[PDB]
Amino acid sequence: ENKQENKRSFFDFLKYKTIKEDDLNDVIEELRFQLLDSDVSYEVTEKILEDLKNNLIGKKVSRREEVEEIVINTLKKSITEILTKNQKTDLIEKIRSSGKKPFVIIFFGVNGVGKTTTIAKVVNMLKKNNLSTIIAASDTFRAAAQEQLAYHASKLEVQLIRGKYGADPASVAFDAISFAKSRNIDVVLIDTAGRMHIDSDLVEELKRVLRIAKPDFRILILDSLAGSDALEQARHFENNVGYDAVILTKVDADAKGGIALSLAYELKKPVVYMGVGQNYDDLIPFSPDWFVERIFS
Ligand SMILES: Nc1nc2c(ncn2[C@@H]2O[C@H](COP(=O)(O)OP(=O)(O)O)[C@@H](O)[C@H]2O)c(=O)[nH]1
Repeated sequence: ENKQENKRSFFDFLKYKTIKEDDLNDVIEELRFQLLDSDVSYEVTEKILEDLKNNLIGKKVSRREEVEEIVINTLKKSITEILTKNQKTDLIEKIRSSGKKPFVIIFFGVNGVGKTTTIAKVVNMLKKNNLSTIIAASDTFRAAAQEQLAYHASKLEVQLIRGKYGADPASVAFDAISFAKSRNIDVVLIDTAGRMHIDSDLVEELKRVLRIAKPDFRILILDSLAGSDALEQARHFENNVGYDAVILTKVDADAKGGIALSLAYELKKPVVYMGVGQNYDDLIPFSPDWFVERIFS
């Protein structure tokens, strides 16, 4: 008798009321209050509310749950547009649906942003996806980074290619790529020179690594908490090197959700993964659900 109730459900159209702009006034102001409370910036708040008006005005609803369902689907869609720019995001399918014999990934970013840690996370995830990997340590003058990757490479049971201190960073990356060909390794991950500040020497070296290593995907690593410094790092790597995608680290330290969402709005490249902790598994695909849960209670 549950199919008899579903047939009855076809004849329930009289309770369906069309939403008028005037109907939205109060709830739009309450959503605004909560967004701003949850550290959502003004521009993102305005975009999100405008997308809510546009997705609601046409519609017919008969109860609060139907309204909530349009609101939630609209929120998840706006958040998706903010973070990914509606670009493809799955690195595994990127690698798998690609022709490249070893798939070469290069990583950019300044010091203390979490770059060596999320390379270990990327290694961890590709292992969980049955993809073999090696790391090329091409930050050859920051001997600290050499230690960090050496620990991770050992814990993760993965080969680390490294040179002498101060070695040609393009050699480390080139050698790692031939090593990966010879051993039929699926993916190469190249660490690049982390500094306190981008500068002219770093740019020339990155471009030399790029033209000699020929990577298939370039990822910038940004601290989701660093605000305008993060936007300044992204703009300088954009103008002088170019990259394809962003990984935001420390998103777990953004309690209310809006800080990383407000940063992403001003980024021009998609955010493809998010670091959410210090452990290897603390790497999640972009998820609108993450931001909806944090922003709203
Ligand atoms: N809470 C949190 N901490 C992180 C995350 N990613 C990195 N960190 C921490 O940030 C600090 C610096 O990271 P590290 O990989 O050494 O940065 P690097 O110098 O750029 O290579 C470390 O203590 C990391 O544990 C994250 O997603 N969440």
